Amino acid sequence: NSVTVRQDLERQLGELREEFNALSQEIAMSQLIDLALLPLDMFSMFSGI
Amino acid sequence: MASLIYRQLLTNSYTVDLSDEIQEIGSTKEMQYNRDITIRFKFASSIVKSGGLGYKWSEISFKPANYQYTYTRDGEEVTAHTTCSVNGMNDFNFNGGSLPTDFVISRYEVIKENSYVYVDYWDDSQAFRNMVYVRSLAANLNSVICTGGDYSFALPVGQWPVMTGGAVSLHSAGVTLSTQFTDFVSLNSLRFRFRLTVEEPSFSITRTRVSRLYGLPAANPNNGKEYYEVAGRFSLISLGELREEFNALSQEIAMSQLIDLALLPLDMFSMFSGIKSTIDAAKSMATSVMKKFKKSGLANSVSTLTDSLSDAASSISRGASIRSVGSSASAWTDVSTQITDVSSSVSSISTQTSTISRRLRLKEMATQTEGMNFDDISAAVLKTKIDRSTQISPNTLPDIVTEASEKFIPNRAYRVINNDEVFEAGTDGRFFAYRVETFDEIPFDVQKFADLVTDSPVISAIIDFKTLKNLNDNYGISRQQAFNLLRSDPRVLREFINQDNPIIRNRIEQLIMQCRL
Amino acid sequence: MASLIYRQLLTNSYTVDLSDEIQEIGSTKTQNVTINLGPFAQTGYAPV
Amino acid sequence: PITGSMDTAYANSTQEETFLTSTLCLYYPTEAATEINDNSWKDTLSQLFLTKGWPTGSVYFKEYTDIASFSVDPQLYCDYNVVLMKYDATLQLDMSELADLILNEWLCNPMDITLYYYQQTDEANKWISMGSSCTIKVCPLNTQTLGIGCLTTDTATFEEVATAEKLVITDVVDGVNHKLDVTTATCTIRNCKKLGPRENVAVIQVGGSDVLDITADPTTAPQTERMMRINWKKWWQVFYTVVDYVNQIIQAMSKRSRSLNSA
Amino acid sequence: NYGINLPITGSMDTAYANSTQEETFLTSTLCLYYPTEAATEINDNSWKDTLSQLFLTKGWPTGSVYFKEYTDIASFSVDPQLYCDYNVVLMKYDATLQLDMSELADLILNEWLCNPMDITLYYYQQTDEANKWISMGSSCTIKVCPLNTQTLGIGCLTTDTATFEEVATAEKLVITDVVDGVNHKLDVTTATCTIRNCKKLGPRENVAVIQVGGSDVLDITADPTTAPQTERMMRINWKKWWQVFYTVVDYVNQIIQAMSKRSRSLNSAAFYY
Amino acid sequence: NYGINLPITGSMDTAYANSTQEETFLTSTLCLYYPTEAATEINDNSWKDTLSQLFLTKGWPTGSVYFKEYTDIASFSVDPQLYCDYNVVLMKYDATLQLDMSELADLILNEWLCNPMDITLYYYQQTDEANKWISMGSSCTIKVCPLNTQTLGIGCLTTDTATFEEVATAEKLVITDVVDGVNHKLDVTTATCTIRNCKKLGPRENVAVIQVGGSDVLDITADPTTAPQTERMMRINWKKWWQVFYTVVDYVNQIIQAMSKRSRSLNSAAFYYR
Repeated sequence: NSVTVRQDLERQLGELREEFNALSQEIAMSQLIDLALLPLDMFSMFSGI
Repeated sequence: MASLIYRQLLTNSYTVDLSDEIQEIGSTKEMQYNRDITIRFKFASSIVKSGGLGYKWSEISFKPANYQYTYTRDGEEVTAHTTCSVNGMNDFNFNGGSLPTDFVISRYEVIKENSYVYVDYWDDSQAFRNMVYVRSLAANLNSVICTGGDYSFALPVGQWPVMTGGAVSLHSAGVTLSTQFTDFVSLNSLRFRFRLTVEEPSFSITRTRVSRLYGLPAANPNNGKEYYEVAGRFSLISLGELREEFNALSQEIAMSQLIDLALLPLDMFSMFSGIKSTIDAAKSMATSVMKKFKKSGLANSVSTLTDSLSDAASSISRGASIRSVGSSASAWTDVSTQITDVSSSVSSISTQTSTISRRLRLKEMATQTEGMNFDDISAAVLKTKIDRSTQISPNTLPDIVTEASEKFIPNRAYRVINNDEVFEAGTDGRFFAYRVETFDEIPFDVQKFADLVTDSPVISAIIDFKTLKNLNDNYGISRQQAFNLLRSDPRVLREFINQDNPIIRNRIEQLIMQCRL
Repeated sequence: MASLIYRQLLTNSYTVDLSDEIQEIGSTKTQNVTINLGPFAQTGYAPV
Repeated sequence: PITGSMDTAYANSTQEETFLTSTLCLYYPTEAATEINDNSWKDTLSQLFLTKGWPTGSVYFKEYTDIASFSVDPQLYCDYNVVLMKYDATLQLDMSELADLILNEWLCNPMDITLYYYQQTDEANKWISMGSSCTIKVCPLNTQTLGIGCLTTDTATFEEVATAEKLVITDVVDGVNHKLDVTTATCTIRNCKKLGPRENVAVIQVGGSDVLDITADPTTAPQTERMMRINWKKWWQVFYTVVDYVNQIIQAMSKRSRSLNSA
Repeated sequence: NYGINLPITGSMDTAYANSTQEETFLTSTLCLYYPTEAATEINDNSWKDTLSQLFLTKGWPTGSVYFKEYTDIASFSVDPQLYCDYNVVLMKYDATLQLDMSELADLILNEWLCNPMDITLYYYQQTDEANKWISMGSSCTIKVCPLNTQTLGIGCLTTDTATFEEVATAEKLVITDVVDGVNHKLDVTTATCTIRNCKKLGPRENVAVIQVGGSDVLDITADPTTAPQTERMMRINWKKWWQVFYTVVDYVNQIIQAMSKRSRSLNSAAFYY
Repeated sequence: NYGINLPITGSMDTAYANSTQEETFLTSTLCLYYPTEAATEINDNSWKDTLSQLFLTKGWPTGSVYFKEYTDIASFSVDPQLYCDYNVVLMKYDATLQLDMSELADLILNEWLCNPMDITLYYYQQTDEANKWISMGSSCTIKVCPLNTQTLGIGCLTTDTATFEEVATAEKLVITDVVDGVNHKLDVTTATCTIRNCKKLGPRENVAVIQVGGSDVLDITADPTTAPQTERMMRINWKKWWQVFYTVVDYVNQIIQAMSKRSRSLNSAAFYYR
């Protein structure tokens, strides 16, 4: 018995990016490559999150 | 390329159902034109009392309501008609007690956020009447708040309970199609549906136990207003026999340009790109194109081979007597070797070869092999013509595609190399034996054939003997090349046809002419 | 072979939902049976 | 791109092409001219302008009577525009909004407040509205087209951000949709993207202790050459100075490259 | 800490750990100070709420931001106990209150160290351009009497305060400055005032006094020679209050970036000794 | 280099540096907190003075020691504006006020970081075993309502506080603890109370709660698993108040040595805070 649905503003396009970049500066090397020899398909990507 | 597209389909047929199952639940029981739009509508209610003393109501519900009006748009007076209905309403009730003198509402409807309001709209301008093919439509409308007025329940004795309050705001949500059928004619429309948000004030029933509820009750949803109004703008963006044309349309396909487009995985998303349609055609149609496949030649057949393996590997204890020209039983070779279910006219070999072709051949494809695979020459034919036609409409795309499979490259043969020995199952008729190098012919064998076919990679012999031997003599054909011209290599083949131009350009072309359907 | 069939599945699971979501809009009706519901206190009749 | 080779070959002069080929337009307020009280002031100053090197038919004199009307009508007529502004302390911002418009290069599109609720994109997307009486009320939308502190249905719940101005540059939280409620009867609101500056105006400020903000943010404060200031005595003196230093003022501006489709 | 001694390495590895705004969005708090008039003009019961959802856009989680209401520059000046990590205070120049404003800015924008003073028993002395007397309260009225090297008045009788020199008449915040290196018998109205001896210094890596109105200049320098203009001293052009807040929100990070957390472990920064 | 970047290398020079107490006698201040009853029992107009001369013996210059009078554990537990460098607080064993005492100890003996909470507009949640809600004032009455992941009550209606769960009825100091990682609509009596969201950090290198009477306790762990006993938590056997003070004086250094420098305030800081 609630009158009106909750309304939660989301993060803007430009926003999010600036963080992705910085978050990249840390990715290892070897560990990465490998994870590019594993058919990370559909079911895989939307597992976590 | 075609490999995918074709197979890709039979792979994604399981979907056919799910979708199919939707339209049922939901099933029953160029040129642009613009126009601001003004939508005026109203609700209606049905209020039914129970019998007896008169203290009880049995039903308070929404009913469709019509409204007609005129408004100005671009200096013209537009006459419009609307019908407002609701769906997903909620049943509430009020029980004051079981005595004849206790106030009761057995059922009253309330629209809330799980409900929708639909307003069907028609007007008398010309752009509207010319809407029969619709490629696309979006509306930008203001919201409107619908609030409940009071409704008094006149009891035989005393103070009257009064339902008061309630409110929802309407928000344009999703745009479709629709059409009204009255005593004689039809009124085309793409009725939009409004999603709802509950708003203040809440509703209650005085003198009772019903207060602080959110939504709009059906007791007096118009609150004395002659109509509710939603205005804004909407934008619209608008646009047997068959065969005989496909054929003629083929007689022009280039050569080199074709081949290539058979080295590009023209899969799903690709094929139904170019098509330009009104609505969810190519969509449920790429699904319908499916809902056709799983019900045709290619279908069942493939479904057979599959079993013929299971069944013969599951049986064994009771393996079908059958027979096998080759080392041992193995659907492919043998099941064809024996179920020579058709009859009369020529020589032995040819008949098995043939029946062993049927399976081996066409069939093979939808699984594993090298170089341009016949079909990949077929797909090319399709993605081609099915573009030089321009059409839209549903009832076409399906079938025709399917039918293409069953009737493309009527015949055709295959080959299996092994120790420099081209074994060529010239489907229908023929069969030869090579010495890979010096294009020569020695006794062919139903045996050596048997196995080497069963479990090894095959090749969709693009060009076969006839063309080859004739080619080898009036040219040269380096050992290098040749060795490729067998695996049916894209390159080396493309070269010639693109470069040289002798023979090669017939063996190829002729095939195009054959995928005539 | 099995490679596909097996994997092929986990690949096409995302669908499970869409379909799943159909039969609901379609099955019966849902019902909100949580009307909160409050507990006790004891108070009574007082006259002679 | 230009070749970067350096070998000095000074053009010599610059001011002798502008004297011959360009127009100078002086904008002043009524009070300015009224205080001068001569039927020939425009004429006298013009002969005086020959001294500084501007041929007779070269200089024009446009009379705005208020910062609010002028702010609406800046259909800048000449090649070089130098606008004289009078320090009115209650009108400051009105002045700020007008400066922001002349001193800068603007790109605008029309907005239909009626049918489509909008959003600004970057620190350069602003809503510039102007007219008789501009009154703008706003209502921020969450990702559902629903109000946030307002009902997209009753404008009595909107947030008022301008009450009857003659020129208004409105700024809202970037990346948020808003149902707008302007009084389109007397106002016109358009969606502008900023940028290029103006290689012309030269707002010359009379009076005060004139420092004023022209950014929408709090972080920056830009001070340009096309933003000059003069110490008030009498209006005749102001004009004498403007004339005695025309070239200096012109040199602080200089002819536009905007490939502006509005023209 | 425990560590300052033993220098860092100056090698230019040259990597720059991208961002920094993504740590401040997650871990810090933002406190907005405004005057009553500001909120009154807004006239909504949900303005604090609406702005908060708008703050999610700029990247500040729901429970992150805040809103503290000073009703005057005088009250805000004395019991200012900056509550959050980042404080951005909105001041709309009022022209008669300028110095009130200057004295308040001087306190927030800067890092202060104070000790208590006993006006009753001891006769003291201001040491450098950084030793100032910051007094604040209900009504601060300070009269002073310079002493020669004998504990005798100079233009005054250390006995009758009617000969003292008045340097503050009933202020709410006062930073008093006297000729350095001279003792003074002080006469404050300790009943309504509190006067403390402060040494200045570190600035504030937080506030960001945003000025609304006029043609604003501030002069932190008690001297005449210097004029310091810092990043934590911003200015906005007045239209309407709703607009001011929209801008503050639309440029939160820009404003935060001009400050920078890590400097806020005290309730109030009246440092006590 | 201030940047609270750290390194130090421990070569054993073994220069055991001498005294330590002779820097604290010169440069530090000692603040004694006692209850009214303590002073009333002493009944002298010059007790603060007599003890001060006695403090010179132990090595504290005249203007060094200060005497602050709390009259109750509840009021003392309020603003906590510890005035001097070293604070040694005397607590008289009142058995009904134990938790009042525990909550007060937990505040002085430890290093706290707080932010303000707006009970009106935002329902909060604690994060770790170190995020607690410390509220204090005239009369602190806190009722709570746990929210499921929908902003809906769990055993309560976020609408009527008569369904909330009361976890404090009119206290003067309260450190509230709720199930970590759950949102709660809070209902404090903000008129007389102030509730702030604190994260527990360092401990205090000052106080030295000296406990008079009982047999004793005062546990500052909210959990059941741990029990921490620190040096800054001492106990004295009650006889008479004059005796208590004599002992505090006769063992000032011993008591100070169990505290020392209030590290969070030390000049030498920065990124760590003051």
